[PDB]
Amino acid sequence: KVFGRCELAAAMKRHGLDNYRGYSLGNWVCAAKFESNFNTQATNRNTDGSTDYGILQINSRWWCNDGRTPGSRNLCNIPCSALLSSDITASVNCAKKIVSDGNGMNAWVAWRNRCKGTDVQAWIRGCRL
Ligand SMILES: [Cl-]
Ligand SMILES: [Cl-]
Ligand SMILES: [Cl-]
Ligand SMILES: [Cl-]
Ligand SMILES: [Cl-]
Ligand SMILES: [Cl-]
Ligand SMILES: [Cl-]
Ligand SMILES: [Cl-]
Ligand code: NA
Repeated sequence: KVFGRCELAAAMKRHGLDNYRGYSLGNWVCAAKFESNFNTQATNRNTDGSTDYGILQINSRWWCNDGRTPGSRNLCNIPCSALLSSDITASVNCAKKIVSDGNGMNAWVAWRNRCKGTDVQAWIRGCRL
């Protein structure tokens, strides 16, 4: 599923992500934009052999099981395939664990490089929320 910008903002809000760990909704929408272009089915292999999954490109090295990332963990206790669903519940619940891990949203390198410090409210501007 390819979400619309305001559609995803509303789904993220419904699943409790707005201001989660102090990160406003626009931060989450901005991160999803540059991780996946709002496509729940996005996958991207990493040089280390892990794979990133879903709207927030959650990595198999630590967070989900895909059966092919040697020495990895599954700290969200989910198959990585669950992160590709049209229903964003699994991605949101796992992102809550990731953003609580110590470095906030810097865990998402693209958030640090393309969202951090910018006018992230632009990503929810005009949306009925
Ligand atoms: Cl957009
Ligand atoms: Cl917010
Ligand atoms: Cl915002
Ligand atoms: Cl594995
Ligand atoms: Cl584990
Ligand atoms: Cl599994
Ligand atoms: Cl959803
Ligand atoms: Cl923080
Ligand atoms: Na894993």
